[PDB]
Amino acid sequence: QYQVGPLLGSGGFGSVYSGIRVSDNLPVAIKHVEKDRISDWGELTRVPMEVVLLKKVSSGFSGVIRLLDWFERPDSFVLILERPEPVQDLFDFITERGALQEELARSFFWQVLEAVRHCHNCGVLHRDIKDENILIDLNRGELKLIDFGSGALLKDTVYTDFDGTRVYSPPEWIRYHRYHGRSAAVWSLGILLYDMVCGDIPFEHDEEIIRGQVFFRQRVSSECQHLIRWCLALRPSDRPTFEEIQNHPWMQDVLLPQETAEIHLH
Ligand SMILES: O=C1N/C(=N/c2ccccc2Cl)S/C1=C\c1ccc(O)c([N+](=O)[O-])c1
Repeated sequence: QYQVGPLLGSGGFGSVYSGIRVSDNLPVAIKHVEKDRISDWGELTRVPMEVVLLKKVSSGFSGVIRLLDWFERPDSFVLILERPEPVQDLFDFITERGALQEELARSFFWQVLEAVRHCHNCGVLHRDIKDENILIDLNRGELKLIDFGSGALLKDTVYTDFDGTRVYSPPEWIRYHRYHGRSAAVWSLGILLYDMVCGDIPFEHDEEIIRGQVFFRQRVSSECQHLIRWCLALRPSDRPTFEEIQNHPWMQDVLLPQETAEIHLH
């Protein structure tokens, strides 16, 4: 069914390879996850939650990665995922190009917000929003959310489990090992937006996160700084909602994805 290509990445959430669907030469990604590292299971048969979550967000909307198929092996699960070509993740993009212009960051952040709003609307919490988990369709200027391997079903009660990225985690998790989905998601969005406009994350140590003092190492507008400091409110209830973020003055007059490519990506 699939012609396997080179390894696109390896880590805690498995190994991911480049692939070709022999049927129509469709570009795909082949993700392998060891069953022994899957703590969360669900159904709709017994599959990892990642498969469950991915099928809930599966749609015609292109802000979230698409699950094409999956397979069960004796000791692993194999995910066949959408693969844009060419593509580059936000981490490598910022790593090679540095801090993004606010016009480009606005377009990107907007697309991320629309994707996470989609997940939440579908009952899914991603729980690992970051530059590494965002793909860029370089031709269409469209962003895609990837890696749902640390995500859970969205709920209104407290989460006592977390296995996402620590430097993107909120101060309520660091201290109390407790967080609520939406507020915690907004925090990671604040970390992400800072990362976009400054070229790196604001906090590296637990002590910095608890304190939540944001220092700008780059020239950033007052409105962007405001939105960032707002998302990074210590008290979760002082954090904006997704509506309040997208009605923020800095989020005004966003570029269409195709405009974003012709100006910034070509
Ligand atoms: O849903 C997903 N979870 C992922 N996790 C990983 C992320 C980094 C390294 C290894 C793994 Cl398994 S990758 C992934 C989807 C992708 C789909 C297409 C694609 O080109 C890529 N990519 O380039 O890494 C990734």
